[PDB]
Amino acid sequence: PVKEGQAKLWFSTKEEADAYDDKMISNIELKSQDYEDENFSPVFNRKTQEYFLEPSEKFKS
Amino acid sequence: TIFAETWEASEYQYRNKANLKTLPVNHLGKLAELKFDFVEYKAHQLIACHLYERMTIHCMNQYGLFKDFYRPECLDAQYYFKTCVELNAAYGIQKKFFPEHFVGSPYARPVPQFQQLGL
Amino acid sequence: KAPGQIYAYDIHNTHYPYVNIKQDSQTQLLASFRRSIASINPFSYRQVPSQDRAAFGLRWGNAWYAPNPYPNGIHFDRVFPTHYDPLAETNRTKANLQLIKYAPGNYSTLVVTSEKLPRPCIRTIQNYRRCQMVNGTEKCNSEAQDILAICPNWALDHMKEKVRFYTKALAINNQTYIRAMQVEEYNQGRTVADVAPKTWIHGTRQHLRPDTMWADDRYTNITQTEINEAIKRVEARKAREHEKKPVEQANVNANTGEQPVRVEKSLYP
Amino acid sequence: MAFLSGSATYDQLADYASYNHAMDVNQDQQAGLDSWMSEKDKNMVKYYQRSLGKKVEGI
Amino acid sequence: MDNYFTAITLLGLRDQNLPPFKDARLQRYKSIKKMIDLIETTTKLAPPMPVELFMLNPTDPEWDDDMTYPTITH
Ligand SMILES: CCCCCCCCCCCCCCCCCC(=O)OC[C@H](COP(=O)([O-])OCC(O)COP(=O)([O-])OC[C@@H](COC(=O)CCCCCCCCCCCCCCCCC)OC(=O)CCCCCCCCCCCCCCCCC)OC(=O)CCCCCCCCCCCCCCCCC
Repeated sequence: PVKEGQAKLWFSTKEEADAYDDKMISNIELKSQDYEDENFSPVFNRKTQEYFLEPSEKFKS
Repeated sequence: TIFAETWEASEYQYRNKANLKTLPVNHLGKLAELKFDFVEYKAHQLIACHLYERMTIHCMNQYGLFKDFYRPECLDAQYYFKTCVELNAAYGIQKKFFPEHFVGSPYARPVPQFQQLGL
Repeated sequence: KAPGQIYAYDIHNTHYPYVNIKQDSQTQLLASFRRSIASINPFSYRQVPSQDRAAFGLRWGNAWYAPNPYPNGIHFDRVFPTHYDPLAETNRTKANLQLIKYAPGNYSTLVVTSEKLPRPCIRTIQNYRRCQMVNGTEKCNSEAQDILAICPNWALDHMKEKVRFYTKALAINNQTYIRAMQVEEYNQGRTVADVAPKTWIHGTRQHLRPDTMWADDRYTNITQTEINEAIKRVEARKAREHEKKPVEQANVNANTGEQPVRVEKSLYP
Repeated sequence: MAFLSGSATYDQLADYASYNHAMDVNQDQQAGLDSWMSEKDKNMVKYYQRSLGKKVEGI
Repeated sequence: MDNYFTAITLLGLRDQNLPPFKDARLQRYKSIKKMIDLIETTTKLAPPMPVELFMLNPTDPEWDDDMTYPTITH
C-alpha cells in the first residue's frame, strides 16, 4: 500500500490524489533479484531510491 | 532565457557581423574524463551550462578546493561552467534587447510592406 | 614599510605553493620535495603574487598551464575542409599552418563596451545641463549650438543612436511588464489574501514530493497485485476521456520550395 | 519460443535497443529515476520507426 | 540563456531531479516563463542612489592633468 511521509502531494481533493497514485502505480515495473518470481531480472535491475546531488561536508567545509 | 534543452545554432549567429563564436551544446565528452565514480542522469545533460555545474560539484565533493581539486579534469569543468554562464548571460541580453542581430529574426533584414513598392 | 600581501597569501600562508596540474608521479613527488625546501632553495619561484614581487601561474610539468579553451566551432580551413568539431575531442588539437586556424580569443567572453566621448564634447554637455537646470530649457540655445558645433559628427551620431536604443529597450522592458502583470485564467479574482503562508522551503523535496516514483519511500511497499488493480482503474477513467481528440491539421510546410515555418519539433523522431 | 517464432518480435526489440534515447531513459531508470509516461512517451519507439521509414500505424 | 541560476532554481534542480521523459520535462521548462518575466521586472525597479558615493566623477576638471605613472626602470 501507499506509505505516507513528510513530503506531501499537491492536490486539493482526495480523488485527484488517488488518481495520481493510480497513474504512478500502474507504471511501476518490479525488478526482483530472486528466482521463482514473476518479476525476475538478474541484469537490468532497477533501483528504488533516487539519487540527489548535494554539497557534501567536505564541500561546505 | 532558453526554455528548452535544445536551441537552433543558427539563431545565435549574427547576420550582419562576423561570426567568431558559437553557442555550442554541452561537451558530454568531458564527463568521461572524471576518474571517480558518480551518478549522473541523462535528463540533466542537455540543459545549458548545467552539466558543467554538476561536474564541478562532483569534483568538489570527491576532492576539496586545495591541492586535490587542481587537476586538469576538474579545473576545465569549473572554467567551462563559469565561461558558459557568462556567454549565455551575454547572449541572453543580446537576444532580448538586440534580436535583430541574429539570423532568423524578421528584423535583421526587414521585408517591406506592399504599400512601399508603389504598385 | 612591509610590502602588502594579497588575500590568497593568507589562504596558503606561503609564497611558494608548488602547484603543478600534471598528475604524474614524477611531477607531484618533485613538487612535494621542492615545496618543503622552498625556504632555502635558490631555484625557487613564487606562484602567489605580492606587492613587491610578481609571480608565475600554474605549472604544467616544465611548461605552463592554461585551461582548455571553451568550445568554439568557428574555424578557417587552409588546404581542405576539416569539419572541425570542438566536442569530438577533450583537448583542442594544435593548429597546423596547412590544416586550420581557430577563432580569435582562446580565452575571451562577450561583453558590451562604449567609447568615451571627447572631453570638450563632454564639457559642453555639462554646461547645457547646468544651464538647463538653473535657467530652463528655453534659455539654453547658445549652449545647445555649442554641442552641435564642438562635438564631432561621430559623437552626435552616437548621441542620436543612444536615444533610439534606450527607446527600444524601454519598450522591451514594458512589454515584459505587461506580460508579467497580466492576470491569468487560474488567478482571476485572487489577491494577496488568498496566498498560502509558505516560503521557498515549503516547495522543496522535504515538503513537496517530486513527480518521480522513487523520490521517497511512498511506493516501496507496492506489490504486483495492487499494480494490476491500479491498471484496471486508470483504464476505467479512460472510458470517458478518449472521446475527445484534436483533428489533424494542415501541414504548413508541405511545399519544399517554400521557406518553412520554424514550428515546434516533435518530442520523438 | 514465442519470441523466436515471431516475425516482428525481432524488430520491436532491435528498434528499441538501437534507439539511443530509449536506452538513455532506461539507464536512468536503473539508476533510480523513473516516473509515469504519457501516451506520447509510450510511442517513442514508434516515432523512431517511422523516421527510419517503417510503416507503423496507431501513433 | 540568461537568468540561468534563477531558472535552474525554479525548475527544482537544487533539490530534486527532472522527470526522465521529454514530455513532462519540456513542459516544466515552459512553466517558469511567466516567473522569469516577473523576476526580471522586479530587478528593474531599483531606486537611484548618488553616483558620487564610491566613484569620483571622471569628468571633473581636476582630472584634466592627464598625469602619467612615474616608474623606476630597474
Ligand atoms: C563470433 C562468433 C563467436 C563468438 C560468439 C560470441 C557471442 C557473444 C556476442 C553477443 C551476441 C548478441 C546477443 C546478446 C544478447 C544480450 C544479452 C544481454 O545483454 O543480457 C541481457 C539479458 C536480459 O536481461 P533481463 O534480466 O532479462 O532484463 C529484465 C528487464 O526487466 C528487461 O526489461 P527493461 O524494461 O529493463 O529493458 C531493458 C532493455 C535493455 O536493452 C539493452 O540493453 C539492449 C540489449 C541488446 C539485445 C537487443 C537485441 C536483441 C536481438 C534478439 C535476437 C538475438 C538472438 C541471439 C543472437 C545470437 C547470434 C548467433 O531491454 C532488454 O532487456 C533487452 C532484452 C535482452 C534479451 C536478449 C535476447 C535473449 C537471447 C536469446 C538466446 C539466448 C541464448 C543464451 C545462451 C547462453 C548459453 C550459456 O540477460 C540474460 O539473458 C541473462 C542470461 C540468461 C539467464 C540464464 C542464465 C544463463 C547463464 C549463462 C552464463 C554464461 C554466459 C555466456 C558464457 C559464454 C562462454 C562460455
